[PDB]
Amino acid sequence: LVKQLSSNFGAISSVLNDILSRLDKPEAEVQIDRLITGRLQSLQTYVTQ
Amino acid sequence: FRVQPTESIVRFPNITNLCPFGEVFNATRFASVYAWNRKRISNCVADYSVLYNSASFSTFKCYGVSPTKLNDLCFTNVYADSFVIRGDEVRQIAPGQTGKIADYNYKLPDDFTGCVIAWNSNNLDSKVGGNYNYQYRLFRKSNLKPFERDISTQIYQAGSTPCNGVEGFNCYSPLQSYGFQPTNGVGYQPYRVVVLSFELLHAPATVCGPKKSTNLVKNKCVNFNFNGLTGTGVLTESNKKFLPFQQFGRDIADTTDAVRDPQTLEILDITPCSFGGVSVITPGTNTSNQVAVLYQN
Amino acid sequence: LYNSASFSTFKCYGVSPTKLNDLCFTNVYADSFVIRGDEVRQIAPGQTG
Amino acid sequence: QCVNLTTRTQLPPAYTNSFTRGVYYPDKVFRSSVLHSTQDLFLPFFSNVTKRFDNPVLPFNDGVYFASTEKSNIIRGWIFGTTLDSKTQSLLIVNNATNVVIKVCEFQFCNDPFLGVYYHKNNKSWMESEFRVYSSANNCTFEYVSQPFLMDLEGKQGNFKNLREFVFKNIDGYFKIYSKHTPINLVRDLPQGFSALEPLVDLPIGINITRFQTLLALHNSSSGWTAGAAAYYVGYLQPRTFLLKYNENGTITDAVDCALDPLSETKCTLKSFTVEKGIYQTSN
Ligand SMILES: *[C@@H]1O[C@H](CO)[C@@H](O)[C@H](O)[C@H]1NC(C)=O
Ligand SMILES: *[C@@H]1O[C@H](CO)[C@@H](O)[C@H](O)[C@H]1NC(C)=O
Ligand SMILES: *[C@@H]1O[C@H](CO)[C@@H](O)[C@H](O)[C@H]1NC(C)=O
Ligand SMILES: *[C@@H]1O[C@H](CO)[C@@H](O)[C@H](O)[C@H]1NC(C)=O
Repeated sequence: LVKQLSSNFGAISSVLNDILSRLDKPEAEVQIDRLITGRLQSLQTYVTQ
Repeated sequence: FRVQPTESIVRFPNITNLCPFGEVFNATRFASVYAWNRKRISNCVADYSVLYNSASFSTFKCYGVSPTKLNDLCFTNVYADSFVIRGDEVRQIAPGQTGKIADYNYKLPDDFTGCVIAWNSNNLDSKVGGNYNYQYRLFRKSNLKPFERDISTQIYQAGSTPCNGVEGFNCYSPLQSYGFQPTNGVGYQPYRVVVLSFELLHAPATVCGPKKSTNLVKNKCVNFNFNGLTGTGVLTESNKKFLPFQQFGRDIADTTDAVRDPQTLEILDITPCSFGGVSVITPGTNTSNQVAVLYQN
Repeated sequence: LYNSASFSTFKCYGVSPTKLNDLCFTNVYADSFVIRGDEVRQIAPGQTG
Repeated sequence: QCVNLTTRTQLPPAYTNSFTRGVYYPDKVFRSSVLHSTQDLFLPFFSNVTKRFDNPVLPFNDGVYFASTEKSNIIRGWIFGTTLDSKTQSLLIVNNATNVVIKVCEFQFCNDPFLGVYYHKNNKSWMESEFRVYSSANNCTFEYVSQPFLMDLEGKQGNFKNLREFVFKNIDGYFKIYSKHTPINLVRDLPQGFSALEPLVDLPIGINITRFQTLLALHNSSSGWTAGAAAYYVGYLQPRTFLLKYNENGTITDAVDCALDPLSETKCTLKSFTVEKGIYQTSN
């Protein structure tokens, strides 16, 4: 579950702060949504198991 | 429960120099796209907010980064690529764009990070005894690979009749034109573009933004910015041996967990501020309104 | 029709002759006519004169 | 100083297969007790090593160099990407007391054996002199770092007594170099042990390298162009993945391949240097 944080699920960067400090607001939002989606899946998978 | 930061610590190198953009932008005569000017930029401070705010530009387009806040980040391995092009830049020079330039003149990466800055130049000597030439609109084989440049193009054949020079062919591949055609046509082709390529990684920064630094702390939760790397936690002294070529650390999984300070070269460990779950221990509200609170771990 | 002893003059506009084998079309029109000897730049879209 | 000599001894290359060496780990520090996988092209633990005597390559600019000579016969500056034209540029090495600069430039020198290198009159045999470099600024650029000339390990302890390792990467517009000099006990070939190298330079130099040669020309004046019995070893890098073990100062103490032996593959998939009895599916 921890390692999955590094996956970078289609986003430009696995680090949330890196996205926020590099892209503009709406530009970051579309990248953040990808990290959120992947992390939601990772948590849901963990709990299910 | 989460401990909040008390101070914001911004740290950048001891450097006081300035970035030589003007030296590329308009200091001298411009090179053709094939013979594009590749200038390495390092050991300088670059304020890109000037170019953003400045006039006399047709396009200020960034990829991978915002057009703003470019002055808030440090970059390494910075290169400025200068070209002379037609105003038809859109759909010719771009990441993932199969333009004529992209395929056979100058190839830009699909994962390119940086800024493309372009402007027109209708107040030059191009119409007054100008020696402007070196336009290209012919192909050779396949793509040129990103950021590569040819130095030959002496012999070109692409088909049958292998005469090593026949008129019934795509002759004069290099130097296809020079047709500035002063005052006439839809664009005279005065357009100049500079592409700023940035790398953003663990490697030491070579170009800094126009930002001042502040002091350090040893035992309290703070916000921080180390060469563009941001986050929060407690900054403490490290007792581990980071070699001279090592700027960042890493835990068993991820997160730097330690950084090298850009001005003192000392190593600081980064410990996430204290936090934990908060739960309420209560009897029924139909019995009592007094509760106890547990802060977990 | 592209490269031989015959068809010594060959020009293309819009569609490259090196891509035609990979391109499909419909209702192709064949216009057969004779042009005066002074044919220099007499077939271009940028037609003057 | 163009020699164009044929007065040389031709010696066939020699080969060996035990080679558990060659490491250029990333700078980012992995604290301790870390078992971390890595990608990029490295040198296989049992690669077939070639001992060469000024034999032309074809390095792909991705390989590792070794030296086993005494300091008095230390190999001198080597050149990458040299062709028989002015089209390419390269120059990397200077000494700490020859008053010369690492000025990267085109090759317009003696072909093939551009010697130039000598040591000092104190040898009373080789004759003291220097390189004859004739670069042209016209249509030529110059980029270099003049600092890295302190690669000198002093002392006379051991029974060999010292060996040197250097690895050179292509690499994507940079010329990264890692190296280390170590003491060694009495050996007949590369030691059956493990070590790792540290980076010296990045060199953001965008030059396409397709060729490579090293140089040592300590020829005496006793007869013809005869030098000492020097030799060196080289190998090549390949795009294979590896498991690196850190222990415990942020340094590499061991490593395992994936392509050599199914057992090594198993170790990598299990993230372990120890494998228990059982059946493990490692791949398909
Ligand atoms: C910056 O440079 C000065 C010398 O001008 C040096 O004394 C100082 O230690 C360096 N670093 C910092 C944090 O000031
Ligand atoms: C609250 O406690 C009183 C005690 O007399 C009881 O009568 C009442 O039903 C309780 N109400 C609820 C909602 O539990
Ligand atoms: C290395 O490869 C060459 C290929 O010709 C072979 O002759 C030689 O025996 C090999 N050396 C070893 C030690 O396997
Ligand atoms: C780590 O370095 C120290 C010297 O700084 C040394 O004494 C210690 O033995 C090293 N640790 C290991 C495992 O070699």
